[PDB]
Amino acid sequence: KPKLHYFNARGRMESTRWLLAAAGVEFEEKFIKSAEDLDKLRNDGYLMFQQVPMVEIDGMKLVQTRAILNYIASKYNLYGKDIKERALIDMYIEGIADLGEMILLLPVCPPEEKDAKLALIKEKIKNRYFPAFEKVLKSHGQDYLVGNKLSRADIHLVELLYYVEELDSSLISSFPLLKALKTRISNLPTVKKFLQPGSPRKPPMDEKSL
Amino acid sequence: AEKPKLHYFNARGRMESTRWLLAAAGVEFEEKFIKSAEDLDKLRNDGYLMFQQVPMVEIDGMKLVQTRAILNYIASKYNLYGKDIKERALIDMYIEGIADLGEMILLLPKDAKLALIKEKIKNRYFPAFEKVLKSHGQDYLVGNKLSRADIHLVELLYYVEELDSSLISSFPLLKALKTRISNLPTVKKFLQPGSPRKPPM
Repeated sequence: KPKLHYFNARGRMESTRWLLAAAGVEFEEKFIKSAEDLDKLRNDGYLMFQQVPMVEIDGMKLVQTRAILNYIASKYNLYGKDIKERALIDMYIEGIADLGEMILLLPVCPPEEKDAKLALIKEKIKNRYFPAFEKVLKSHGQDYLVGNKLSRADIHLVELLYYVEELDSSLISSFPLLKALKTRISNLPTVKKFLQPGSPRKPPMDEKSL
Repeated sequence: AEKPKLHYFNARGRMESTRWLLAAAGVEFEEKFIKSAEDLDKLRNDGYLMFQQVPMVEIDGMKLVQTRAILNYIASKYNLYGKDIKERALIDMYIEGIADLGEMILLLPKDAKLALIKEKIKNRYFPAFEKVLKSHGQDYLVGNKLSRADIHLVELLYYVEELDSSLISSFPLLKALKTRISNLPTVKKFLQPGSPRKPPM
């Protein structure tokens, strides 16, 4: 059972929780509560770079979000079937991670910059990223982003749709195929269970958790 | 067949890691340099940039954007991405740490930021890779075989030297890796003048 080392928050660990849940993989989380508990991990040599996310899986102590995700995606066959399919997936999810990164860092923006930053996020959502993924879906007409089969690209994108909805439920309104992808993936058995109350899914980051 | 075409600007930027990787693999490539804001807009309106950005690389019938999608495909095609899923995890863990440090350096272009770059090099990143090389005592970071981790790290070793030549001095195995990799024939060519390798900006 994979053991997830982070703090009790979405942060850089949430996308891993989503991906494991969608693959129907149960995991334990060992929450950090203190600088004390983080230094315990560092001193015990558990963090190659002195950083979390860290995941204990299959004998390894994997740090770096993208090392974790790439490994979970291959293990459970959500990475496509060849390196040309992995290149489409990689191009998609790196666009997603670029937008996700902007959203993840909004609350820590300097207060005088937050209005512009959020404005920018919305402009790129509407003009850059959502048209890109809508055009992909319109291009093959299939139910999945790559290979007409479920992959990490669908999981990562739908996860981001939920965060855009939290920011502005109007932004997806002009994108019908993204809408239909959000509902179809949400109603996959493992994803629907993860979205239901009492799962490991984490809330938005309020102030005290901040 | 057609050799890959790199669409970027005439600078290191986010394309240099791809220049190093193709060259160390011994793959010849062309560069179509973006010289104006009008050149970027033509690539957009032609539909060549999924997210309207460069780096973009035309290879094997695709126009791949995002540095990491490009690198992942090239590393796999030319057998520089480990032999199994577990070796990939080690490589990925290593190279993403290198990316984190490379990212700070790439965006320096201050004294406050550079002072922090230097401290994290001496006490976080350089010890981490030295530990990996001491742990197994082999010539390459992963699997006792040249991999993209070695290429990406040694390229960064070069940029750290540009910033402060003393930062490597307490790390002998990083020094040795730098020498061995730089002496591989494809990398030694790429390091010689007149290669696509790009100067500091």
